[PDB]
Amino acid sequence: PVDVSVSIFINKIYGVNTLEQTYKVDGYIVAQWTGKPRKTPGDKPLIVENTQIERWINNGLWVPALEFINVVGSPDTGNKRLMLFPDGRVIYNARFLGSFSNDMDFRLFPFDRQQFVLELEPFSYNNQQLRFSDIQVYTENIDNEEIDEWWIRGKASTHISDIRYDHLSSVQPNQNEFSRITVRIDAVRNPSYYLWSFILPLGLIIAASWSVFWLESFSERLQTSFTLMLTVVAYAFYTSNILPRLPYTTVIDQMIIAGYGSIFAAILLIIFAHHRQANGVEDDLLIQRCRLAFPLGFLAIGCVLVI
Amino acid sequence: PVDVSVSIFINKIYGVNTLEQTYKVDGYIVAQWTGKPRKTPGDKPLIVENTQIERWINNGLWVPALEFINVVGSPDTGNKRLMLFPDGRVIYNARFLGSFSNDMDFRLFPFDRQQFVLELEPFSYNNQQLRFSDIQVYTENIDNEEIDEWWIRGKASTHISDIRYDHLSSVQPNQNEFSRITVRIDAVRNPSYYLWSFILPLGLIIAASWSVFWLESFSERLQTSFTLMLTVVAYAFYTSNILPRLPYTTVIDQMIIAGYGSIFAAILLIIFAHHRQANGVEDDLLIQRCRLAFPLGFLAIGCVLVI
Amino acid sequence: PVDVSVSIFINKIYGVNTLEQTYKVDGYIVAQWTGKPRKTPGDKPLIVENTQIERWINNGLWVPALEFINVVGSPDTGNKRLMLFPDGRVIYNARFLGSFSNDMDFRLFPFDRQQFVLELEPFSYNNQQLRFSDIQVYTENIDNEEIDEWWIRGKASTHISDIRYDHLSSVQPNQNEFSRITVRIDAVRNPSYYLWSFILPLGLIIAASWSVFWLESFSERLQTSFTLMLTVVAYAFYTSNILPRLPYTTVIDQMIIAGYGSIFAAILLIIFAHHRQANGVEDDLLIQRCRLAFPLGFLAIGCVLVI
Amino acid sequence: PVDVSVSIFINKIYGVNTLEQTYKVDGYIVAQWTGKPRKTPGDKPLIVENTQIERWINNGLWVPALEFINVVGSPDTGNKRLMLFPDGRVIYNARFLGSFSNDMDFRLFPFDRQQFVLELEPFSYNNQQLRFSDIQVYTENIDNEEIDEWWIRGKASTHISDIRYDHLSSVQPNQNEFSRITVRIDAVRNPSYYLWSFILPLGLIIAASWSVFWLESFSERLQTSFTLMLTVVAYAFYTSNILPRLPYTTVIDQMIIAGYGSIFAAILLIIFAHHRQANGVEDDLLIQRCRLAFPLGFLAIGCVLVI
Amino acid sequence: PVDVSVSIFINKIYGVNTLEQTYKVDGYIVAQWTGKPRKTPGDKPLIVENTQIERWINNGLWVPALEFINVVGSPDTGNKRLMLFPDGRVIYNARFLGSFSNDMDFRLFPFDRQQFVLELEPFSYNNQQLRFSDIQVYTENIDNEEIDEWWIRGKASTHISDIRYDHLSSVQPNQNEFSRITVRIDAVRNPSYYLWSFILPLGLIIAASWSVFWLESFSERLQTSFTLMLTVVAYAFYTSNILPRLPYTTVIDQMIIAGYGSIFAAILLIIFAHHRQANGVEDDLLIQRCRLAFPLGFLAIGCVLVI
Ligand SMILES: CCN(CC)CCN1C(=O)CN=C(c2ccccc2F)c2cc(Br)ccc21
Ligand SMILES: CCN(CC)CCN1C(=O)CN=C(c2ccccc2F)c2cc(Br)ccc21
Ligand SMILES: CCN(CC)CCN1C(=O)CN=C(c2ccccc2F)c2cc(Br)ccc21
Ligand SMILES: CCN(CC)CCN1C(=O)CN=C(c2ccccc2F)c2cc(Br)ccc21
Ligand SMILES: CCN(CC)CCN1C(=O)CN=C(c2ccccc2F)c2cc(Br)ccc21
Repeated sequence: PVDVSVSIFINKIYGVNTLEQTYKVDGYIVAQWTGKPRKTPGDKPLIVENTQIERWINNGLWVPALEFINVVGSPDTGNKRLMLFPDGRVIYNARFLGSFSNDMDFRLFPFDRQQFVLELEPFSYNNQQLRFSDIQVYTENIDNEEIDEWWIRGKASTHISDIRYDHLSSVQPNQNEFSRITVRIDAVRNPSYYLWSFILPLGLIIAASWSVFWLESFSERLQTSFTLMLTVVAYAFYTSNILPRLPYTTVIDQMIIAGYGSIFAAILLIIFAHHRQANGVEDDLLIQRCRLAFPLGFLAIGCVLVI
Repeated sequence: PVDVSVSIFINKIYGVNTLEQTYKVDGYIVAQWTGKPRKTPGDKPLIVENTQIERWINNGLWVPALEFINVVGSPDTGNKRLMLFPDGRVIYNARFLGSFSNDMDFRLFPFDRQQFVLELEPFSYNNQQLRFSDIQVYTENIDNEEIDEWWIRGKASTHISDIRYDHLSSVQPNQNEFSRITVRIDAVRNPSYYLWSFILPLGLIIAASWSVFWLESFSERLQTSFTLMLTVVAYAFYTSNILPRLPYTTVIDQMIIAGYGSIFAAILLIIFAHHRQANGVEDDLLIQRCRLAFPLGFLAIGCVLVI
Repeated sequence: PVDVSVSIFINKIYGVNTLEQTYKVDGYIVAQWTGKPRKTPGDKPLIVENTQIERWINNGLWVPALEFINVVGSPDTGNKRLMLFPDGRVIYNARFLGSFSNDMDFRLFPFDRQQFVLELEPFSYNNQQLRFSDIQVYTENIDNEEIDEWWIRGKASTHISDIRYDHLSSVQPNQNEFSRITVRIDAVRNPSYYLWSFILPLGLIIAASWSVFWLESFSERLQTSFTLMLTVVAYAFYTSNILPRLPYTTVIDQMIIAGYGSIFAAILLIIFAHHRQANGVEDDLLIQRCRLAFPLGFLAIGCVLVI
Repeated sequence: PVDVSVSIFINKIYGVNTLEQTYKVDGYIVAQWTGKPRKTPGDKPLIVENTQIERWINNGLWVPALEFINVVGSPDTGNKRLMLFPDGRVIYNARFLGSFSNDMDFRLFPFDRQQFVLELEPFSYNNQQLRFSDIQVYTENIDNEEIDEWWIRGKASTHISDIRYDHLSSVQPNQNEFSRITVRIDAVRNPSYYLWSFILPLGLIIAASWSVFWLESFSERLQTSFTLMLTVVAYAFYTSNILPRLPYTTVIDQMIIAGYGSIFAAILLIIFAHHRQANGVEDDLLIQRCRLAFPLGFLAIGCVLVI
Repeated sequence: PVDVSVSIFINKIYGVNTLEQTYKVDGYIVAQWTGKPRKTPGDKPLIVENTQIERWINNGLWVPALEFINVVGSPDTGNKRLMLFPDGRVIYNARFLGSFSNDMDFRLFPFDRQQFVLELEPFSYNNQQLRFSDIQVYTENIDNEEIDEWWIRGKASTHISDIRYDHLSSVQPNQNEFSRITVRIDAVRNPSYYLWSFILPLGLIIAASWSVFWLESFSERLQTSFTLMLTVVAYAFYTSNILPRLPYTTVIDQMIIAGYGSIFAAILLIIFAHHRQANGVEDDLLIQRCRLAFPLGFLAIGCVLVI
């Protein structure tokens, strides 16, 4: 079993695709394994760059193909390097950029708790042929959190484990176990933009929506709630066009539904106040003065949604 | 006839293009055929990776080109592997990512019933030269349905059949039959977002649209229906900008037309009530109180749309 | 002159770019020419796939480069195949995906009549060196027209002609004629979405725009036309955002201009009714009742759009 | 000094990127230079296509790399051709598609005057090594101007000049001059869409904005100007979403600012008319009837904007 | 230690991605190092272009891989050139286009201060193997500042430094230092578009928002502020759709929040004026005439935001 020491150097985690549950990762892979001793020019370790690496493999150099399990398609591999030592150790260094996938929950947006995962595994050689000895990640990202979209919390979580495939029958009997490196980087979304530019103005719309009961005439009370309805429609459109596309409702999306409900409940109460009478224009002095009845009731219903 | 055993491993089905009727599929193809016995180093099966596969074909290795019939262009092929056994059998393993096409009906959106199809067929060799012995699909997708956009129902449906091409005249007479693998994965769309953020608020708009008949003055009844008209225009824009682009009307699209119709029917009645008179301001004592006449009449028209 | 028999197999015509006048075509090219007799293994025709085709050309195989005249850049060529026969005939089969250009008129949108053209011509060899013997197209597209964006009407139109280039002076004197295959597939756009979701609601906006004259007060008649103006602005935005981008006005675009004109003509007449008086509040009992004068005048302008 | 005769064949100029100041050009490059006499099969000129061109260079064929100075990145090169003559002359023919850059002014949009420039220069060989003998452009574009976005005015402007680089010190002393071909194609933008769908309706908005003074009550005069303000906001959004993104204001953008100003000037005058009094509601007869004072005054300010 | 002289020629800095903190840079890299003296044909320096460069490396030419540290993925390399001199010196010239990353603060938008950075470093050879002797940048960009999106201040700031990597343990002990070239081009954003098309009209919206107190009736004062609220919602949407996407609020974004606050403060004051009474309709003659109280108070709060 060939012992391979891996080292991942994370440079940038960007471009989060909410619908595809994808994120772009730029970095470097450093794989090291000790092979048969070589006769390098002089005695110092020989360096093999990009094109020449392929030429050495053709001659007989064993360079194992290590695949990213969670990568979407094939990653953009930059500069390649092979450092061949006279004692036998071979070091493979290459820059990479790939789109990685992971199960991502954006239900409690914009207060997300997401972890960026990286999964490495040899494509052809099993645990008895190729084994991952040790792995260390270097996230050289520090300071200027208020400028970046995401706030990296942990240093990096690593786990080397043997993955067993079910496959059913096939040609390989017992040899069905592969060593896999799992890298996890926990992060929290910056809600400073969404709180001030989306939560705060929406809150004022719903608050001003309750000020419709302070009107004197029934015609005034009803016609204003139609403008109020149009304001939430105009805001729902403003939200959905800028906010990320998702197959489920978020906290901001739920606030919009609560806004529509608040206006529709007001529409029903304004009609009920004027028509549930004993003469014709007998507006219930208590139900017309619900200026404090459901506005605090909205806070009660709003806190039920949190539970 | 060379018997080839195929095995498809589905990893992710994402990125549904509604207009192009396309979907992205990430997975692995495993093709196995038994050839002439080889002399592998030692006696254990020899592994050939990526670049070296092309070198072996140049020497004389028969690797048949198996084409994806329903793929859009050329797929992104990842790591390639050739496992050559001393007994003869050859196993080809390669990761793939391609955009696949299939006839997709999105008429009853967001309650769609779609099946993701995969079609494999040899590009050059016919059924008498190359035959597909057996095929098995492994959809290792389970749990977290409420997070994913689509809900995979069935395990995977397979069908190996001989496809005969019409062509007319040409050079090949009887040899015009090819073995084809057809993989079908049935799925249902998650309507939780579209029901709460699009169906539910739209329903409230139409419900509040009928509350225009609770107004006393004709001037009030007419001017409010113009604001109501503008609300549906603002909503129709909010819908079409977020909803997928299609060459036919959906359930949500039909609801919008019903909204325009309900306001236009009101506009005609509000004019008729005030102008069809015996004195001048004689608003037909019963037609003006149609606060329950067409709102349930809309539901009756809404039940006719079920047919 | 080498006689080459071509056969095009159309799979999918999609992705129409209105501004660039481009459309994506997926299919197969089958070129056949009779050469010098060969000694194939055994006696059965030899099959050469992808990578190996390039190896045969290096040895001395003549494979002519046939260029798509109307293609935008270079097309995505899939699997390649060379079928070499012992009698001499050579068959080249390859899957292709390319963006093709043609003069496209979208003036009478959404009732467009467009033809998808394909132009094939040898890149280096003239009509005296390479001649196209015959060409046949196979459009294996049938049923489910209501699901597809475009409705293919004609089966396929083909034309082999000799194209003469002007060039002026140069090195080649008489040899300036090349054989060209021109494939034409006529299609009609599906107007079901645009008629119900764009033509029908817009018609109701203009129809409800003429209901402004049924108002009693001049203040009511003027203030409502400002809301009417805002409704067309909101609709013009809804139209232009979803509708394809073009450097000329369509039928739907012309309808929007007619809407703006109808409201502006109303604004002028409402002012003219109130102020062309003999006291101050002398509103013309016939011009204020133009409730039928210009609404049918709009229909007369609509009939002028036909001429 | 090698004399090279170049011939550019323009097929299509499309996809103008206003922010990047880029445009896509599809065509053919024909370069001719006389070399040492060759022994071609028979005596007729030998044709070398695509892959085989690289093989001939490896043997010792001198094919100079001619770079497009104003191209953005690397262009999409189609079919390549080398016509080797027994007398010595070598003709290089290749199809190209590239994104070209040029200093573009879109200040007086949609009535822009833009010229599409193409710059060719040898990448390695200077004017003493490689000289451009002559250049001729063939713009085979004619008729259907009303369908195309841009209207080509001139045939083609060509200029061969020696460009001297400053560089400072370096290794090359006197040898710092390179021959450069500059191709210029002048074109005027089709304003038919922008005049009818953007200039004309905007003009009606500002014209109807002045009709706010024809209202009787001060409350009516003020509340209507708020709807007028909202109409320009809705139009400014409709304009900016469809119109190209630029780092400077256009004629249409300036018209929008003039619209905001006209409404804000009206707001100030309506307040001043009512509050600058001697009793309370002493609305200045002349200042309230400014229905003709600033509407023509706007035309006077509008004429200053042109001159 | 090999002394390498580098020269960067900047052609265009465009396409600033605010969310990814990326910018596209087009230019040329000129690397020079003195090797072992060669024997070139004749005596003049030998030129090696594109494909042939790879052929020379295979034979034994040492061409070091110089990587762009801050580049996003792999850059689009154009034409490549190797000028081999008989005295020994080797000059590598190649055109490049890459997306470069740098820490970018867009908090005080549109009055941003940014610097475009370029970082070069050898991928395999350390400071003891490869050393950067000198670096000079040529920004041939001058005049037409009012047309370009950015105004460049300096010529080009350069800094050659030895970067030491932490790595921890590994195989390399002392040899962990690499020479790095840092290029900085300081720039200031052109705010002429954003000041006239976004700051100026928004200022008029807030200024006209304070004109709601000039209304006589309480019903008029309240209903108009709802239209005012809808105007800011329509403007907030117009702003966010055109303005760049960022994870933090800008000066323009803060102005929008101030607009919502000004209307909400007015809503509370209009309700307080009418309901805080001694009879019923006792509107406080001073608090209703706050037509000058908070409008200048808004300017005071506005001046605090600047500090
Ligand atoms: C020769 C026996 N073979 C079973 C077909 C070994 C296990 N195997 C494969 O050969 C095909 N490739 C893989 C495989 C190997 C590495 C990474 C991803 C894979 F799908 C595989 C996958 C699963 Br799930 C189950 C078995 C499996
Ligand atoms: C020599 C075998 N040949 C008869 C001439 C098979 C028929 N054929 C082609 O040769 C071109 N290529 C194909 C073809 C073959 C395999 C896969 C996809 C193809 F388009 C083809 C397509 C159709 Br539809 C009808 C016939 C057909
Ligand atoms: C050697 C003859 N040559 C003189 C330079 C003229 C033929 N020619 C070309 O060699 C470049 N390619 C083409 C050409 C060849 C095949 C298909 C399309 C083309 F534009 C061409 C086009 C025109 Br228009 C005029 C000349 C012409
Ligand atoms: C060969 C000697 N050399 C000086 C080291 C010539 C000058 N030169 C270059 O070598 C790099 N390439 C080029 C050069 C040549 C052709 C096309 C584009 C280029 F940047 C160049 C550009 C400028 Br500005 C100034 C000098 C210059
Ligand atoms: C054998 C010593 N080893 C240290 C782990 C080599 C140095 N190295 C790499 O091989 C991986 N690539 C790099 C590296 C090399 C060139 C440019 C950027 C890099 F991250 C690197 C980065 C850091 Br931080 C630390 C070590 C380091």
